[PDB]
Amino acid sequence: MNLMITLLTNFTLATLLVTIAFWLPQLNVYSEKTSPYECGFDPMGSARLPFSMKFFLVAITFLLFDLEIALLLPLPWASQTTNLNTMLTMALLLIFLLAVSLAYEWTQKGLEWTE
Amino acid sequence: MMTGRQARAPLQFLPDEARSLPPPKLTDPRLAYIGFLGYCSGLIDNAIRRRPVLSAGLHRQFLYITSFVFVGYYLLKRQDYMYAVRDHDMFSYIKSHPEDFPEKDKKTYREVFEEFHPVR
Amino acid sequence: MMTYIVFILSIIFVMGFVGFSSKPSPIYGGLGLIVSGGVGCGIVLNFGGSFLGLMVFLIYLGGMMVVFGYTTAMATEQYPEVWVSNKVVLGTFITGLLMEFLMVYYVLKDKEVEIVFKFNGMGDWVIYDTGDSGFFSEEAMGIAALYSYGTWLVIVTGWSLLIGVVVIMEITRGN
Amino acid sequence: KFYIQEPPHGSPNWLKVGLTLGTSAFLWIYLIKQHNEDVLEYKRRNGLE
Amino acid sequence: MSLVYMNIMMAFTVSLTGLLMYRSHLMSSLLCLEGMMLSLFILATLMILNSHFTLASMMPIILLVFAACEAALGLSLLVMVSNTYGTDYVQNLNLLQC
Amino acid sequence: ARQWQPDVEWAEQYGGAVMYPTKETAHWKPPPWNDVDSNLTLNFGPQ
Amino acid sequence: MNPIILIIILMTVMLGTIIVMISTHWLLIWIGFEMNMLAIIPIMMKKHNPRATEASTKYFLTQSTASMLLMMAIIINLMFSGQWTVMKLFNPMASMLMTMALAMKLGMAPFHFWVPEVTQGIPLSSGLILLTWQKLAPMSVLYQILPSINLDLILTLSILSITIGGWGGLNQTQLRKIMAYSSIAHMGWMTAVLLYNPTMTLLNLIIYIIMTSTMFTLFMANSTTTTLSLSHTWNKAPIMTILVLITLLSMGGLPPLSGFMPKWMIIQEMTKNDSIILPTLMAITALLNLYFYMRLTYSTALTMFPSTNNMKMKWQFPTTKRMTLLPTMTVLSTMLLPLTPILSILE
Amino acid sequence: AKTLLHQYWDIPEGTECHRKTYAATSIGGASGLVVSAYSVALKTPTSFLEGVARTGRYTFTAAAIGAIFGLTSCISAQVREKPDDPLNYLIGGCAGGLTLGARTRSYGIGAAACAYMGLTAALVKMGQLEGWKVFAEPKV
Repeated sequence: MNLMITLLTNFTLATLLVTIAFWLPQLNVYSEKTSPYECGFDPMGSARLPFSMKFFLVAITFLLFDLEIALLLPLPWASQTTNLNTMLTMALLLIFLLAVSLAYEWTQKGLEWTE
Repeated sequence: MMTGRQARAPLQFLPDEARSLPPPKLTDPRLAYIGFLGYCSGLIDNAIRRRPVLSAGLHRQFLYITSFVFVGYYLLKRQDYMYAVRDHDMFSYIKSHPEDFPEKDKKTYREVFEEFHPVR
Repeated sequence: MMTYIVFILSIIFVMGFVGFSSKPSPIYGGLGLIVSGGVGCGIVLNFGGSFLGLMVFLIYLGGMMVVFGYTTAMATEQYPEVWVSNKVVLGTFITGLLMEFLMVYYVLKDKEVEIVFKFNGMGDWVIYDTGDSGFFSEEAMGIAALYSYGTWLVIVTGWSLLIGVVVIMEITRGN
Repeated sequence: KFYIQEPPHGSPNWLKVGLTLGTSAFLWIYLIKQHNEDVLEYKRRNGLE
Repeated sequence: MSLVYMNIMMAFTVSLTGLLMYRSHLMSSLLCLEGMMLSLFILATLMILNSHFTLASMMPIILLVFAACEAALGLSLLVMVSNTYGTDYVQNLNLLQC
Repeated sequence: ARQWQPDVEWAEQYGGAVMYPTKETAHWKPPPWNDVDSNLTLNFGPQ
Repeated sequence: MNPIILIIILMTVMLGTIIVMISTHWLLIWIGFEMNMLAIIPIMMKKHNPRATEASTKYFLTQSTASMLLMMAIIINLMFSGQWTVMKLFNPMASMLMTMALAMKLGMAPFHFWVPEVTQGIPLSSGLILLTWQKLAPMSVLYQILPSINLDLILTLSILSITIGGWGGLNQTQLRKIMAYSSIAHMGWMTAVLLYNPTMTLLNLIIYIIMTSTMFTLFMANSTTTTLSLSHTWNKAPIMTILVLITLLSMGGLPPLSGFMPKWMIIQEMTKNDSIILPTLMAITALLNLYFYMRLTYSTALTMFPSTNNMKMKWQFPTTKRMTLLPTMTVLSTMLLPLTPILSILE
Repeated sequence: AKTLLHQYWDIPEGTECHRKTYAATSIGGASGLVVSAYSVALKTPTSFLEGVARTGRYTFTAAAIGAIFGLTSCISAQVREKPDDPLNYLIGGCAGGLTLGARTRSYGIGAAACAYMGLTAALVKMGQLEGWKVFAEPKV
């Protein structure tokens, strides 16, 4: 309940500042202040052209490594378990699987950039 | 439908009860037919690779015959074991439940009525 | 209308799901699903699942930050639609909201709807326990026995993630 | 010397045919030994000797 | 059963009707697929947390995990289309008809 | 006299995209035999 | 493709199938299915062609929908039953969702709208791997949950599958679409008998796998993906025409060939339940399948089509390709009738 | 749809006319909606109006098929006074075949449809009389 009150108070303080920043001062707009900024010249086309982005595999493997983190994250409570040998062996195994994925990325030219 | 019999002890090709059955003889006609199948397979290898059909690679033909005979003998052992299991479960259930399967008194032809239809 | 907090969070869940199920654009669909995942995480926290709710939060944030990067990379049109720039998007959004309010009115009135199975109108708090689990949380030992009891599951999960890495490397090679 | 080159199958690979002959002999010997084990275990298991 | 169960399963079939009726974009369908999995995860976690099944608590997150292990694959199945076609419209994906 | 053999008309009868050419499958070309089928201008401006 | 990476991929898909085979848990079943998906996906993209990408996208989307339906069925079964054992299900709606999931995974009609394009867009070895190895795990799952399977649903799906497969195979010139629709027809023939005697389903699955692998091996050996090239195979080798004739006669359903062995005994396990008109209708659609098979045999073997002058060069080089166990699978696909009772090993 | 067929078979044949005719019309309407939904699913209509025109066309054709079939069975069984005779259903099948030929504007299709669903209606009638099962439950 207190988390909800803190969230509502933070959102109220955030959205009150922009309302103060907007409806208090005097507005005066023409069809040049609203123009897109291209260092003083007209934009060449639009910004909705598809970027030839080069780290698509790095983003996907960030996702995969985050799921590796999700597997490795409940490890502290496993420190209270009885069967310690299986715990240690398989935590080492999962960290080794992460390292194997990273090493295969390193050898097969994945951490570099396209073009 | 025999899965219950293969429920307690799984992945057994020939269980302990299969050793108490008479094994198939080497002169069984099914084993001879499977050996003929292996010989035909060897002939097909001699044919499709552009070799002489009846003389080339006698080692390949002998290997094919031996492998076919081996797997056929083991499959026939499993087959007759399963059929013996089927008949034994049959007779066990027919000893076990006589109320649901009664006896029949086979009547003679001197009193059972039949209708005769003339052909003309 | 206080102890229906799980009901209210579920209604916001269905509202966000109807909102992003119109498929207007990947960024706005991601926004709608993220609102839905936020109130679903709120549901799981309100049912005592701190770890599971925070995990689904973090996983979804990472995954559709990647989705945001992909739709700003390749899958972009010149004029993306927000919700009203196209007709069928707004039509199916209003349609889904109307059916959502339809079974809302059906469940707050007779307290028993029949959609496939039967459903009641009381909050789920009635089924929650009256007993105390001592000095510990049970889900914590679930994810702790994940490493001790869970041998085959962790092995196949790690192997599947490694195979996912090698597959994703192999697919986008070109030659 | 008929063919201009040396074909890979123009010479008898003695190791391959020796392995094939040994495998066939092993399979046959195992088959007769298994048949003998089965038949005397059958006569033992029912006493029909 | 209950009420939140009804809401979650209705969200699942709403996202299913969203996926099963396309709107000319692959990644939007991928988002609907991940929404269906969100409903599945939420339903499974709530079912476990109601029934006090502690040892099955691995199954939701692992389910979640495996979904990402295919979802990125769907993303990996997008740019290849973008490496052949200019865009990723499904009505352009009709080459396999002869 | 001898046995009839297929000519080019029979073989090109079997050569269509579909077995029975309907009103729709008229533009369906056969698949290939070998199974094989804007950089961003940026202005570093003065400001 | 790297040979070590390809070997790892093959070990992954066989490991996923084995995991589905051996697990007594629904989550492990779904994990094996996901591994099967994720390992078969790059098999189709070995050549890096747009057709392969289209086929992979269609396959991935359909199998993802099937996987999510399977998960919803599993969760419904859990919530109404409280456990995870792979046995009979405790809800009709969970049975519905799992049956739709398995029908989508198998390609059974009316969910047959993905099999022909997927088979066409991929090479012959990938098509072999698909149409053989993807028909084992869903058959095992249907073998496990056959107490809870609704009779009307599976019988309607079976008869729709056979009719739709025959009518599809009547009007295709490409070899791979012919294979896909024949696979749908065999799927319907195989799944019609599931509720009466699943040993008949396993026997028909084994025979269909043997015959389909034999035919795909012959197509790989001749390197032919079109009907006209298949007709042109007569000049290269007569033995290839003899084997394609006898094999495509075997899959038609003619005695004394092996393809008459399963289907006939399907009737032997359906007249015992006093179902008479259904095997007759399925035999009529099997005659339709035999009709398009007969047209294909007329194309390839019984009439020698005109050839070109280039093939003389091919007369100076023997076939150096590796035919994996071709005579054994051809013999098993042709002359397995006198060993009919061997199906008792499948009990 | 499990209740439409049973309600069709819940009334004795050749006794009352309009209820049987409307039951057969409803079965035909359900079949027409199913086939028109599939037709607009696999085949894209060029417009919404043309799609609903196709849906109405298939609905009207199948409803006329069912209505005329049920009607002709009713007056045939009433005139011959034979409820347990499949010849009435054969006559109704030819009536439906003539209806299909009229709505599709063909004659050979009409005669083939006469023969085909007349035989189908007869098979339905002796299936009801002799108790045949399309989907037999497992016994052995």
